[PDB]
Formats: sequence, C-alpha cells, structure tokens
Amino acid sequence: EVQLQESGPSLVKPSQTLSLTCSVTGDSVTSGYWSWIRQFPGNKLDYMGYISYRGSTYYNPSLKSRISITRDTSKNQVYLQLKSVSSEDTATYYCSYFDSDDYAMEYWGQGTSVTVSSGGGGSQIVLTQSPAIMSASPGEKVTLTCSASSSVSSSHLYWYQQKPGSSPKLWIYSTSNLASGVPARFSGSGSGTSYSLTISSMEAEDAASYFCHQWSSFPFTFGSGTKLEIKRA
Ligand SMILES: CN[C@@H](C)Cc1ccccc1
Repeated sequence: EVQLQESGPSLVKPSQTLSLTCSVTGDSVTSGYWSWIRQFPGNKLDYMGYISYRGSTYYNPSLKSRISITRDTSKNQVYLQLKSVSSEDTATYYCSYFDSDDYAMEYWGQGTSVTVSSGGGGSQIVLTQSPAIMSASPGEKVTLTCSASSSVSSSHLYWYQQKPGSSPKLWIYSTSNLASGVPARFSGSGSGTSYSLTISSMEAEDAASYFCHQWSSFPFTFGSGTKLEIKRA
C-alpha cells in the first residue's frame, strides 16, 4: 500500500552537499512520518530525522546544523540534504514511513548507497547487543538480547531482521508483538533496560542480522546488532 524508493549520487566529494530523493507511491496517507535512516559500513544504523504529515521536522542533534528534510507533496517526494559531508557520511541511505496510529507496521525503501570521496549537543540511549555474532544449529532454541543504557518504554522497543542486500524489516513491535510476515516461532520479552528475542526452534531461513531499536526517547536509536548464522558446512 506504500512503496518508497531512494535516489541520488552514489559518490560525493568532501565538503560537498549530499542530496537524496525519496519517491513515495501507493495508497493515500492521512498522517504519519517520513524518516531518513542510514546504515554505515559495519551495519550500524543511524536515525537522521523525519518530516511529518504536517511538515513538522525532527533532526538528530548530531546532524542538526548540516541536515534538512523537506517535502514536495505535489510530486509525492521527500528530500534529504546533508551539508559539509566527510568520509564519516559514507553509508546506505533509507527513507521509511511510519504511522503512529499503527505501531505494527513500518515501510522501508530499497536504500541507496553513498560514499564520500557536530553543532548540536544532546543525549541518547545506547542499545547494546551481545554477542555481535552467533552461530546455532537448526532446531536449537535461540535467544538474542538487547540492553539499553537507560530505561525505555516496552511499547517503544522494536526488533528488525535484515539479510544481505536487503533493507531492515520490522520483526517485533512493542517488545513482544510479531509483525506481519514473521513466523510464530519467534517471540520477544523484556522491560526497563533488558529485552530479548527468542526463536523456539532455529530454522535455516532465520540466519540473518537482528537489530533492536528504541523510539521511546529522542533521538531514536538502534543496537549494534547480532548476526545469527547457522552451523554445519
Ligand atoms: C519504529 N521506528 C520509528 C523510527 C518510527 C517513527 C518515526 C517518526 C516518529 C515516531 C516514530
């Protein structure tokens, strides 16, 4: 019902300005937010900011002065402008749509890679995921954990699954609710600063990366992730 597609240069010189476009297609919308999220090499996800249905914007303090998110409703597009880029801005950029009236769904674009040839100040909740890599035999009960540096509302603790060459997919919302498309063998639990995702019985198709995410406090943050691999070569 809602598809997003990012576009723009794949290479930019330092000090130059980065400009990306997100073309939105699908059914009409009566609310919601369009966010820009980037993933650095190593797979760390970074929440950049958003522009709402009413043009209200929020920018991650670490980008505040360099970023601008705008909209051109007549042509159903959202834009991202990041000034004075450096090698630290090399990453895959994704635009995403979310309707706070419906926590169970989130849509992500295909993402577009950008390689480069802190006025703000604030605070953020750090999400730790250990171990970073994990191997399990099919049939094993698997448990992945996520520890927040500060408390977060369980209603705002989400989990995403990502496989190489694909954008993150909403997996669990509000700590223990499975998203559409997720096998019931998955479950989640937790509260305060301690959360977990469990697979009753590891299946081959479950090998992928899993990231926890919190949008209880601004700026929203993502965990470093846990790469789950299967055993037996
Ligand atoms: C669940 N993922 C959040 C980034 C969706 C969102 C976007 C904008 C405002 C609030 C919430």
